[PDB]
Parts: sequence; C-alpha cells; structure tokens
Amino acid sequence: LPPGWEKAMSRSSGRVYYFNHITNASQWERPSEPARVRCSHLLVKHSQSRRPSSWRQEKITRTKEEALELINGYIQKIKSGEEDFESLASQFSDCSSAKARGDLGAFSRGQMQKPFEDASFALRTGEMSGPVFTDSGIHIILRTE
Ligand SMILES: O=C1[C@@H]2C[C@@H]3C[C@H]1C[C@@](O)(C3)C2
Ligand SMILES: [Cl-]
Repeated sequence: LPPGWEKAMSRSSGRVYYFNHITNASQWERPSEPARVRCSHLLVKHSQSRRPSSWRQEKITRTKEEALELINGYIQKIKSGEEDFESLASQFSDCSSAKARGDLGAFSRGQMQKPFEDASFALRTGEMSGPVFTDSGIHIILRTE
C-alpha cells in the first residue's frame, strides 16, 4: 500500500475501506517524492489556535471540538458535490488565503508546519485530506500540483 495507508472495516456497513494516517483521508477503493507541491487549504480556527483571530472573526471562541464538527461538515459537502472546496474555502476559511480560494502556492519541505507539510506531500495530485491538526487550527488540504 502507498505511503501511510491501512485497511480498515466500516462499523456501520462492514465493508472494507482504506485509511491514511498521515492525511486522515479515507476512501472505499484500494489506494493508487517531488521537490515541491502546490496546495490549497480551508482552515477552521478555535480558541486554542496559536492566533485565535481571523478576517472572519476578531475573537475566535469556538471549541476545538466545534471546529472539528465544522471541518467534518465541510468535508461531507465537498465529497457529495453539493459544494466546491474553493467555494467553501473562500467563504469560511479562517486563513487570509481564503481570498485566493485557499491557494497557498507551491512549497518545499521545511517551510510549513509539520503535520501540514506531511499531509501535503503524502496526498496524490488532486487528492484531498481529512481533518489535519496544527497549531493554527484544523485544515482540509487539497493538493493541486
Ligand atoms: O494555517 C496555516 C498557517 C499559514 C500557512 C498555511 C497553514 C500552514 C502554515 O504552516 C502556513 C501556517
Ligand atoms: Cl501524484
């Protein structure tokens, strides 16, 4: 299996699925390094974020658990296609990159927060992460290049 993937069993349905413990991605099909990657993200901050402030909210007060619930809901909408990642990033990301549809540009290893970097470089081109935790908050990461 590709880097960081394991087999798991669905608790509701009993069907086998696959889980990546670096990106927190999960998918039903069996899963299919560069100097740099290009990613977008959607950040949901919380009261324990290193800077609990954003363009959306001068004082961010939501709990870490409430932030995770928001992230999980956004992931549901992106995967069902009801909403686009770029649309939700522009509207709801607590990062200044919201105004760029969440795009962060290209980057190398040794520039970004470690959990963010590890998830970014473990994603395949076009693939989206599950919830990724850093000192800034909780992220959904989309690798675009
Ligand atoms: O929320 C974030 C902060 C700003 C940039 C995007 C993401 C990860 C990072 O390391 C770089 C810290
Ligand atoms: Cl790839």
